[PDB]
Amino acid sequence: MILHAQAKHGKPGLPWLVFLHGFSGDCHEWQEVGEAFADYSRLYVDLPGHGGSAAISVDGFDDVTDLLRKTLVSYNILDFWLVGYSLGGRVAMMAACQGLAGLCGVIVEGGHPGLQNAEQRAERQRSDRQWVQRFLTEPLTAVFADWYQQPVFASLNDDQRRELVALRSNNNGATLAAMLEATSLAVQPDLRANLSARTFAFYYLCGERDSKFRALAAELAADCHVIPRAGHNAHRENPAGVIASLAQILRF
Ligand SMILES: O=C(O)CCC(=O)C1=CC=C[C@@H](O)[C@@H]1C(=O)O
Repeated sequence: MILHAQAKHGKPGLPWLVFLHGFSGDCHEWQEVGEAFADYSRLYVDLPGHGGSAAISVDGFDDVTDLLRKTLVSYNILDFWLVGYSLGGRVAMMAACQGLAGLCGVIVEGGHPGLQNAEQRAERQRSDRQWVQRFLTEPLTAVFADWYQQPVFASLNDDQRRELVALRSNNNGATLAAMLEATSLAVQPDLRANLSARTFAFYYLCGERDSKFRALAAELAADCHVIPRAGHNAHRENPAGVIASLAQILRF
């Protein structure tokens, strides 16, 4: 079993850019940005429970990393960057720290490096449990209308929220629920120490208006690129700014 993905081949010999979307996203998430790097090869991955990988279930990050590994081998990818947004950024950090052969760098946009005590983990476990029940029982247009009013999305305007609700409502609530639980921040290790001691290059992207993750990026031992006039999903809101930041990272 491998993950569903869309591959675009660039110049032979150049690295792959392997893109990981966030929760409720799919492999289209990073394509507006990624296709600007037409010289590189691009792999747009559907995470378990998402897109064409809906039917792939996982118990946790170990399974996701294994599936990522197998997917890379299947596409003959030997030299690559992992680029992840939000949940995809957490998947990228977990996989990179567990070890992925051929990984040369990780770029994370708004990915949480991990909670730091039991009370925080309990709060997140309980809140994700509540979201799981909603994804199993409610119209997705209703669930996503609330999803995009969470604090991390406070910066959005109502036109942006309406568009996102319509987009994310194309999803399987049951398989989203399963993945939400399986890779919940509540079960993720605190990766700060591991990230500090990294073999691989590590870069962080954060929207200017994303107060929570601007603070977190500062805690990390990483070059952080703040994307102007953008919230948490900075590549969606300011794709040209993110393309510029990626170009600075990759080509130097
Ligand atoms: O863009 C989105 O709707 C969701 C982004 C995303 O992956 C996350 C948003 C907020 C909490 C988590 O579930 C998750 C994350 O782990 O970053």
